[PDB]
Amino acid sequence: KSRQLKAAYSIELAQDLRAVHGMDADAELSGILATEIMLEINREVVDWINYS
Amino acid sequence: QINKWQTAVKSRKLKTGITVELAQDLEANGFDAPNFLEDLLATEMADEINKDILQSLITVSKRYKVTGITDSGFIDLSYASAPEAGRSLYRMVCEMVSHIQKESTYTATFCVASARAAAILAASGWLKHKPEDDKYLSQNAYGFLANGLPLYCDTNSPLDYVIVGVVENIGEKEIVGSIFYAPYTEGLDLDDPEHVGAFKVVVDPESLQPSIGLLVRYALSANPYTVAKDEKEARIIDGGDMDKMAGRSDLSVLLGVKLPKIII
Amino acid sequence: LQSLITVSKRYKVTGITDSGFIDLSYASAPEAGRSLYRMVCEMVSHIQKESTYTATFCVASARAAAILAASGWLKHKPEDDKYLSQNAYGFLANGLPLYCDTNSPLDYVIVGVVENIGEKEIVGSIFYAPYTEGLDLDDPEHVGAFKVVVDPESLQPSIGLLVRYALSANPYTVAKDEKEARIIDGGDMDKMAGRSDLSVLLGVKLPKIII
Amino acid sequence: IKYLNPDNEFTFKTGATYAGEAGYVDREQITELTEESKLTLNKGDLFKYNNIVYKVLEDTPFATIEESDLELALQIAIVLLKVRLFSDAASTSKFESSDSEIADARF
Amino acid sequence: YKVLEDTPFATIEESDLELALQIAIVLLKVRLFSDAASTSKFESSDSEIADARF
Amino acid sequence: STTTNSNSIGRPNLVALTRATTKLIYSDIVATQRTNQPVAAFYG
Repeated sequence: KSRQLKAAYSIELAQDLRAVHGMDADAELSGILATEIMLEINREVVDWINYS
Repeated sequence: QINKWQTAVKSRKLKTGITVELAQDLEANGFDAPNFLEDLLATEMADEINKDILQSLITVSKRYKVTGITDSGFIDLSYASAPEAGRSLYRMVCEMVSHIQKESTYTATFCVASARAAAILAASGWLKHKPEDDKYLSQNAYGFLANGLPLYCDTNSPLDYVIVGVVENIGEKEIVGSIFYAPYTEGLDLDDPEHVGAFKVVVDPESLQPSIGLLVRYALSANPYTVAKDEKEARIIDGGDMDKMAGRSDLSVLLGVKLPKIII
Repeated sequence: LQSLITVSKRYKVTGITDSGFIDLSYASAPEAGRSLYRMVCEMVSHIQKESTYTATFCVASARAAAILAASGWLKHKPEDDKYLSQNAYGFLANGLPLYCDTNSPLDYVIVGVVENIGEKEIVGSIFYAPYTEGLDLDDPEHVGAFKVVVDPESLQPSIGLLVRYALSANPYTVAKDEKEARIIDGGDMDKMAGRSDLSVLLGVKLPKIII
Repeated sequence: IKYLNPDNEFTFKTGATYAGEAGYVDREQITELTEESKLTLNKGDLFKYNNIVYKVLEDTPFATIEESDLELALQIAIVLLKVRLFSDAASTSKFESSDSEIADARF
Repeated sequence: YKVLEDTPFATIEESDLELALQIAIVLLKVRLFSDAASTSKFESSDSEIADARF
Repeated sequence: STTTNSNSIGRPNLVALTRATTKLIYSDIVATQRTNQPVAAFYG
């Protein structure tokens, strides 16, 4: 079974963040998607343990 | 007292895209298709930037209303007694310059006019092209005036007029003028940053022809000491907001010109 | 010169140039030249507005050039001949060199452009563009070539020359028939005449010289 | 070789901008001036003439302009600060909604 | 000269034919005919070549 | 009698390419400096 997420950010934002905060505004966002997915998977396993 | 004039940067965006078969035809026909395309967007955008600045200038500059001959917001110039038609405009150019020098303290370093307004001013004499003096015309001026200002042409706005105003740069931070443009590129990864703005390419997912566009961002703000005649006294002033700032500025002065129509 | 006259757009203003020409008297001395200098300036900025090009030359009939000279603001001053190419009557305050026609029966003033932006970007009202390739020429800068025949009855010599050229109109010029087309005949003055964004003509009305 | 705006006119002859607040599709919503429509305008309204987008600064622009030639009446409205040229850059959000229109460049 | 618009001089009130003609050029009724020949004019095997004289 | 009414032309010579563009005069109109933030604020 699969599991997936999308970010969809603007160009103008990415430029503004690099100028204002220094954040890449790509990696800090793709990092969330990847983190959220791995976290949800890890929960799924714990939840199946408590379920079963 | 120290006040600030603040604006956000605003954006401009163009899109072209050339069908693969058409792009191939451009090469076949003697054109550099990939450079043609980038030059097209860059050119059209630069053209729109120029139009924006000139049109914004028209709407920011103060009106030179005089009880004697300009209380219409423009000067009426005929063909009778021909040298007078240009010389009575030259006089307005000089008076507008002095008005700026007195009210803003700046020297009013340029003069810009419509194609016909520029011609009628040139017709006065007291204007010279003098290729030997091209060094100080930036290869842009029509020519220059006896009073020292270069004369530039607009040609884009539907107005027929003459504006005088200032561009000065003392150094480091002491930069003054009517409208600052002030482009924003920080954070944008550029090949030769002097370009300003950037290109993006996508390519359609159905038709597979390429697609390309260009993004530019800038402030185009008003100068310090200018406050719309609404608030009058403010500490934080929106340097944009042309709906209130329009027509109220001491770094540039406008006088329109009334001429007989061109027969088409 | 004649091709330029019949291609250039006519300058007409309700104020002083209707009917296609400006009427200039001897009253108020310099005014006659001044009211023409102004026409030169207006026609010049008109071209920039409509074509983006700078209207780099001015040509006039011999008399029209004199009328213009009467205003002052036209100078020969030999020390400055560098920019007249030994041809111009003199230079104007507005930066254009003034050349004389001296030949056509028209009495007028034309402003227009000749520019060279490099390699291919050759721009201007009329391109002349002679065709010499294929002719083995004695002095390749001659343009065209000579032939000698000699008669078959008498044996006297017979000499002549043939020259060939395009004389093309400039792009963005379209006859007021098609108005917009993908292929435009760059010649055919019968249709192209009076149409051009790169040159503007104003005639001049003067009293006659007594013969 | 000519560079054209979205209405396929020479960019250097039209005098209008498109890649900004005026937009291109937006011109299909902006009212043109007519001998009657000039009288229904108030502060904040947009209108167009010869594809240039204009904005009203003062309620009932043309209230005091006796000029019958609409083109000149408009030039007067610009001079008298009743109407301002609307050409300007867009608020950044204009192109971020994804429900966006980018003015075309043509040739 | 060559006629661009039929009935040239229809709207030229000038009585001096020479000036009326200058007006016709200005008004684009008539064009100066100086022009180059079609190439075929000289390859006919029977053609007139303008004389040069001195 | 071969003449130009017999011979054909494969391709014309372009001779020249002209592109009419606006002369952009704004650098002589506006006093500039670049902005390195999404917002600029000038001091008077």
